[PDB]
Amino acid sequence: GXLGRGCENHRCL
Amino acid sequence: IIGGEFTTIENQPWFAAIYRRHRGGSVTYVCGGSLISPCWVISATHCFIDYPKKEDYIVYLGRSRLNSNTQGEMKFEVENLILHKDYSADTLAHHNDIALLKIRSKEGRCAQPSRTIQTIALPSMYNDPQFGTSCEITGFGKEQSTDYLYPEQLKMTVVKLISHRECQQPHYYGSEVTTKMLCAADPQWKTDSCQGDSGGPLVCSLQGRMTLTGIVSWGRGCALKDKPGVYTRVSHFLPWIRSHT
Repeated sequence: GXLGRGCENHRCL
Repeated sequence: IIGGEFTTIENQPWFAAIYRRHRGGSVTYVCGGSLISPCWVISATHCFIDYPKKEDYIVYLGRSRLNSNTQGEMKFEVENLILHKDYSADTLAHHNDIALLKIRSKEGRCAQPSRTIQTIALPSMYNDPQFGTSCEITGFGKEQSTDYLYPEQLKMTVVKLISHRECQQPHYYGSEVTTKMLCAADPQWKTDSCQGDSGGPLVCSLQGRMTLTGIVSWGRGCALKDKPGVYTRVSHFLPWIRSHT
């Protein structure tokens, strides 16, 4: 799902 | 980052390494940033939006390695964390993806310029390099898809700026990319920024002056054919930067 640039330090990562 | 070269902080002296302390006391790398004045680091809002508590962050300047010390490195706390109020995220795209960190040492001091710590110039209003210009990106992000740890040594690479017209082609990003963003990639799709490089600098030589043209923001995969890196267009946000500093 939520992967890559834009998704650092996210609960969804 | 993918491809490029290992570098050292003396070659990228505006580069800020941003970490977060976790409950339990473990520290992990979050994102890169750029020193734009002695007290101010610029980065991406997406790096902080899920954990916006400024006390948890540590900012290093003068640091070339992720988990060892570099002589001359300075450690900072975040005095003020300013995220863009109109930040939003879609499936791929991130909008108004820009953040400001006012930094302070435990003594209350800002950055002291040195061989390994320098500021980077901001661009002028609505002044960007022409598309096709070669620009530099720097960070501690993934080197390949299968990486489960970030590299120990700082990296850099060179990519070329891509026109908005090209980037909005249907096999690129369509209308998901906007004119407040800048695309950049390798013509052979062999090098790119990747996860962990967000927040860090896209630097271009404008008028012989090294200038912060972009901030690593988003992209589909890393070094994927027809999927450029997407960067926040710093020149659009000068009024926001000026009003918040």
